[PDB]
Amino acid sequence: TTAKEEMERFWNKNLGSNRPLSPHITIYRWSLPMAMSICHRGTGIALSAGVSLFGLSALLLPGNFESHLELVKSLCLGPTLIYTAKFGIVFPLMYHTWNGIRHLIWDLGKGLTIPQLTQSGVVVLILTVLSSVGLAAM
Amino acid sequence: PRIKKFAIYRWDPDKTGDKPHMQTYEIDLNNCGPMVLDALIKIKNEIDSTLTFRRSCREGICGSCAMNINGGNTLACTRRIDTNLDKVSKIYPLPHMYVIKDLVPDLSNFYAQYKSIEPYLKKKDESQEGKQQYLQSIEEREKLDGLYECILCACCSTSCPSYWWNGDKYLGPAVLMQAYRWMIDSRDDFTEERLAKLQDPFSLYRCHTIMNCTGTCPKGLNPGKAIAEIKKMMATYKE
Amino acid sequence: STQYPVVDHEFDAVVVGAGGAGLRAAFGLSEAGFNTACVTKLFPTRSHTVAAQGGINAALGNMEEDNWRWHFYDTVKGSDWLGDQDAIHYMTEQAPASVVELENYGMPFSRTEDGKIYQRAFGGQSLKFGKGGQAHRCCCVADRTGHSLLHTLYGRSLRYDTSYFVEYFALDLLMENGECRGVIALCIEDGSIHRIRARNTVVATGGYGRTYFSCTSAHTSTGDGTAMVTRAGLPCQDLEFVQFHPTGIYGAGCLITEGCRGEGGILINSQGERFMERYAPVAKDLASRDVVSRSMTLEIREGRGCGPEKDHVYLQLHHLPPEQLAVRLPGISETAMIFAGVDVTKEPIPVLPTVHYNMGGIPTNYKGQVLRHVNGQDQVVPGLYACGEAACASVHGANRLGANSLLDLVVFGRACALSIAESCRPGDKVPSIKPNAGEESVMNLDKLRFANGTIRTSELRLSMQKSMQSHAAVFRVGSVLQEGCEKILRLYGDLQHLKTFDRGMVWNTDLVETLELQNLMLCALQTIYGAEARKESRGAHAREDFKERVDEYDYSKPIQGQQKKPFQEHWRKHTLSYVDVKTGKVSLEYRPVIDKTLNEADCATVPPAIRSY
Amino acid sequence: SSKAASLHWTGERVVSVLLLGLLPAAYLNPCSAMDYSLAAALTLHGHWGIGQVVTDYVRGDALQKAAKAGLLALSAFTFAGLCYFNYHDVGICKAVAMLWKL
Ligand SMILES: *Cc1cc2c(cc1C)nc1c(=O)[nH]c(=O)nc-1n2C[C@H](O)[C@H](O)[C@H](O)COP(=O)(O)OP(=O)(O)OC[C@H]1O[C@@H](n2cnc3c(N)ncnc32)[C@H](O)[C@@H]1O
Ligand code: HEM
Ligand SMILES: O=C(Nc1ccccc1)c1ccccc1O
Ligand code: SF4
Ligand code: F3S
Ligand code: FES
Repeated sequence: TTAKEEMERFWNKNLGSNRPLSPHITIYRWSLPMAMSICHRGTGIALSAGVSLFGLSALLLPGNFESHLELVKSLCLGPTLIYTAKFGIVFPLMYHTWNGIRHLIWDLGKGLTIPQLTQSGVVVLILTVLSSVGLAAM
Repeated sequence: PRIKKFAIYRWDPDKTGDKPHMQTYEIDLNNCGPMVLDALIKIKNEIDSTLTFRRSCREGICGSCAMNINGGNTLACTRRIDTNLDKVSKIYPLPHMYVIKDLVPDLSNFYAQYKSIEPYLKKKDESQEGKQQYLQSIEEREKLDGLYECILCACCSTSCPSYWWNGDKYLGPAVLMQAYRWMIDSRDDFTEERLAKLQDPFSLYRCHTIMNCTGTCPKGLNPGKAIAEIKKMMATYKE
Repeated sequence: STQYPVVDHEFDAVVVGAGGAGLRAAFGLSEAGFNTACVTKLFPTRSHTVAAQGGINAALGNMEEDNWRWHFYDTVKGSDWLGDQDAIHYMTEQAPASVVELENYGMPFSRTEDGKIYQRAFGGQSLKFGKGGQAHRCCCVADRTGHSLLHTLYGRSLRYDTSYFVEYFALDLLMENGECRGVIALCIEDGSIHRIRARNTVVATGGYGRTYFSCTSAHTSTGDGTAMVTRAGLPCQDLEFVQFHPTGIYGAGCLITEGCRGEGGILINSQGERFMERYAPVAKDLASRDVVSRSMTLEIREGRGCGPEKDHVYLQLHHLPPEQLAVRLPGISETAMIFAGVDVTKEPIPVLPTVHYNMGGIPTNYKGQVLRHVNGQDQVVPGLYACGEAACASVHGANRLGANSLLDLVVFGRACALSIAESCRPGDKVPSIKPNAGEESVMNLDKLRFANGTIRTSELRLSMQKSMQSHAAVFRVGSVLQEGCEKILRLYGDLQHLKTFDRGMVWNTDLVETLELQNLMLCALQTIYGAEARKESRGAHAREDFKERVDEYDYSKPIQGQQKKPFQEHWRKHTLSYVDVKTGKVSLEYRPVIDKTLNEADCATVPPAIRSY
Repeated sequence: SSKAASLHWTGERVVSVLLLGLLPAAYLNPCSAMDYSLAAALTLHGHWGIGQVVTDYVRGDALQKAAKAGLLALSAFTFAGLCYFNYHDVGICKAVAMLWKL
């Protein structure tokens, strides 16, 4: 019996059976390293949606960009609400960027101990807030 | 007198249309060993002999008792019970596995994946084997520390979300660390083709460095770091 | 019985056991072209041999210069002259070849200055036939040598088309007219029953450490092969010989390796004195396992215990350099912290003599063939082999030498395959078993599945384990042994009264542990009765009414004009044990030890002598 | 064997560092040339990113097919859209600049 055959017999057995899956997300303990990886996917997906919506609307929608800015100027009567737009835009970008560096450092083989994950993770978190508040006011 | 509560995942395949449920047991800790397995054995022996689980060494080297205690994958024989009585220990089978019965998961696929990397020494000329001990220097040997110790308890792989969603085609940290174990063993002559085996999008490349594996290994090993070290060899080996 | 699906399997050879011995025999058979099935109740890596720690003895001569004949001498001297010298010759000569074989397989042995296999000083061993001091021949993978031995063996076994029956609990031997035809097994995964038939069967199921209340062995060391042999009406051997390892942890009774002492670790009493200097002047705390552990048990009696209840003794390590402890013993460094809350680098480990190894087992050739006893003569059981701790080629005799069992495994696992490969051919006629054979095993299974009695499985196991612990301990006397005997016998009648709860098919552990209990009891009965009959002190078996080592001659003085004692007037012989499965009666016999080696010219017979370290 | 997955992985990290370099470079030097390279680096990295998400979650035969083609469409449309924006409008750099001093 080969390794490839053992896998086919594993799947043919268990799918055609009434065996339940043991719970996974429902039961598993949340850790900072873990929560931060999901965020990197989330921020990734969100930032792609941003770029794609911005690009497609440069093809599907009429009028120039400055024309569309005059449309944002019209709606608004709010001062700090513009900052909230800027903070909400820049927040996911900064997060993904910093944590991206952390990912690239990992790919080099460095910083892969559990204590280091907590440290590097916290430094990323603190760096996001600062550069997000930092950029929002420009 | 000192009662501690345990919430255990139960399922009996022999009962007509039984579905998975939790069951509570209560144990005086003054008549019990310090480890979780001690409790499991005690409730098995004294309260409910319908409780089914894998165990052998009670020492943390066989890897039989791997399960999910309080949201983390470890060895029951090695995790001591939280003496805090107000809390209730939640015992679960290893995540995203098919449950044969109670806390006993079907590890058949896991074992097969181990088989598919050829976990043994390979030489280009094996006609001289069994007569001369192969030479390996102290330093060449240190490279195997933190890799050979692996118990195959399956705690790590079974905690990797990539291994949940893609357990069929993704090998997982346990098996991956072992391929690395043989890659850097100086006595092995098949390093390049061992790396060439991982040349697809699923076998190695479903790792996205979630690092739950290293965080959960009952033996203190670092499978994710070994994975990272593979990814590097994969990009740098020529021909 | 029509309520059970019976699946028939056809093989050239069956190996029962996927331990070290099991595997080596298993794939050794397939490597020689045999269509082999390996039947195991655990996944092969889970087998006890992972627990192994100390190492694997071979006279490689990597530290100082060595000779396998010196290793020979040490083993027979260790065996207290109950060791069969023909088997000991074969083993100690093969030792290097077998170990090299493993290193070539991939075993990650610790390394030396030269880059060769690192060898360790260990309890019982010497150079120049006792004269030349301490020997360094324990090959090791740091602290975890058994773990690695088992993994590389399992790893290797994947290269051949051996048919593994993983998590299958073998019930009985398929016996027909004095010949073995295979095994009947319960598939744990779905409750089905499998008759696996073969021309040859290899019983390699390891020891029965779980007959006692405190032991280093696993929950699965339940002597399942021994019980199979007993129920076949075949004899067992030297079952009273139970090794108490000197250094088991005080708490859960986990093994702390003899390697600690071999590296320079010391045994201490409540006074601070290295007490093993008072019991053995020459070898000190590196003496025989029976000598050391009995010295410990004695120090406790005098009032020199160590705990708040004064019942144990300290293993001191904190005097060895920290870097040595890290490279040599990281695995006990872990479990001392985990189980006793002890930093080895600062404090000593609480240690205690606890049950460890079974030198007794299934009687065997140096070729690994199971022997029955007919008319005071040895006879080979056709198609039946046994190796490892389950067996008794008596390579160990009355006391096993440290780091010799992992050797035993690899050497005799190999031997079993060779004895088969060289006697018959693959594809030979596999003998057809009777239509309804192995019936009584199934009927036993069914009655144990619905057992509606008064005493529950766990409670009877405890009664047995505690009773063996107090009646067949390190020291044993006539009175206490006799009370132990009729006590174990009473608990055998109690098997009728056992209560079982789980009435399912899939993974009925409640049921299997009850099969395990029947198995353990048969091992217990034979151990305790054989023990009370033996009226001498030899090896691990020490009597306090008969402390004399009783041989054919008085071997203290010259051999000349001595009256040689008749066979049934001395105790330098193997204890053969039978139990009538029904009444639970133990009737015993004896066969001689083997003194002649395989070749006198290459390895001279070592006659009995004054035995102390 | 042909080392396709390892090259792909390397390529991913190479454009990651490229994109990391380009954000400071775009701020310090906002120009026509930086606009296009920011469009290429941006859409590519995002395409390969969504690639992985599809690979992980899209269980199926003809579904793995569609999702991959569907992404390829959306990506191509995205990169064109950006290039159009660079050519016939103020381009990414200046466009952000205006948005921010709002
Ligand atoms: C207990 C112990 C022993 C030990 C040691 C450390 C510990 C904690 N360290 C050693 C060392 O460093 N050097 C050395 O030479 N010996 C050491 N020992 C002793 C030695 O390891 C043991 O004697 C040896 O492990 C015995 O191995 P063996 O191959 O004979 O078998 P096993 O390891 O006990 O495994 C048993 C196998 O048989 C199968 N089995 C058992 N019963 C059944 C039934 N019912 N049906 C089907 N299969 C069965 C098990 O599944 C297992 O595979
Ligand atoms: C210059 C700053 C950026 C850096 C350094 C960076 C880096 C990375 C890295 C290294 C990964 C892979 C991480 C892993 O191994 O799992 C990743 C994922 C991803 N990135 Fe970025 N990125 C940046 C900006 C962006 C932007 C602007 C977008 C918007 C299109 C984006 C979209 C994505 C997406 C969709 C993923 C997929 C998440 C996944 O791999 O599961 N990134 N990024
Ligand atoms: O971080 C997760 N995934 C992931 C995938 C790719 C890159 C980064 C993170 C993750 C963590 C917990 C549960 C589900 C998930 O998908
Ligand atoms: S790396 Fe750790 S968790 Fe994974 S199989 Fe090995 S011991 Fe188990
Ligand atoms: S938990 Fe995971 S995805 Fe990789 S880093 Fe460990 S295997
Ligand atoms: S039972 Fe051996 S690891 Fe827990």
